[PDB]
Amino acid sequence: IPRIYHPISLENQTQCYLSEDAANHVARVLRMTEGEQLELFDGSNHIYPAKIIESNKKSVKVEILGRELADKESHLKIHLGQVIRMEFTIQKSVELGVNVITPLWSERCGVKLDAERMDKKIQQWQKIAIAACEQCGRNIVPEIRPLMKLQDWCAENDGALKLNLHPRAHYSIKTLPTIPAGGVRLLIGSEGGLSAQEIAQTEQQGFTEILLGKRVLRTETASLAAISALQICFGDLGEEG
Repeated sequence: IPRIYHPISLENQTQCYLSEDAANHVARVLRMTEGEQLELFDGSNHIYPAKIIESNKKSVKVEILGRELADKESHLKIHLGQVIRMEFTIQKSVELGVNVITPLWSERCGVKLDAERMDKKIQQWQKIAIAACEQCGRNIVPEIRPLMKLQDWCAENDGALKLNLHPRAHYSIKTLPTIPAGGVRLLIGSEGGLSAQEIAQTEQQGFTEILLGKRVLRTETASLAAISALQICFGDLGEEG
């Protein structure tokens, strides 16, 4: 029943040793034994029905029984730019189908820009994302990118529609006129808001400002609600049976 991520391609493999986190989780946490089934996935959008052939201390060996395409991705591409707890945002954004997450520093965020410190957390956040995919069934694991400043993230250009929340905005997520090939780049800023220079940058970069209701939302809520709103309007959440 349990889904286990594997960090190396399983194409053409008939057996393998699970990763450290998986081996420890399978044999020590869950205390699973020889013969029991697992469902492995390697980030290629395929799943691999498997069985435990060895459940030891420090290692769990499995055999691979097959390889099947199992796409649980949205057709909308969402790239979340999220100003810096973020564990909940990462987990829920992955369940909700986000493809890429870039953690950001901003001028008024309240945290000192620290590249090294952020890099360690991101390692742990990548593991939160892996576990979210094991849980929710996604067979492609989103990337948690290196910490960036908000102004530099805003200047990246990869065909995506740039969005940010602002009370002056006309459009809502529902009334967005155009969703381009490259999907959406959603900026969620911190409680401190944007500096004057960052505002001018969003303007300079052609961001489309959006409303998200009459109530004041905490950061976590605003990101999950906007993601849900994108997915129901232009993604797989709104699709019928």
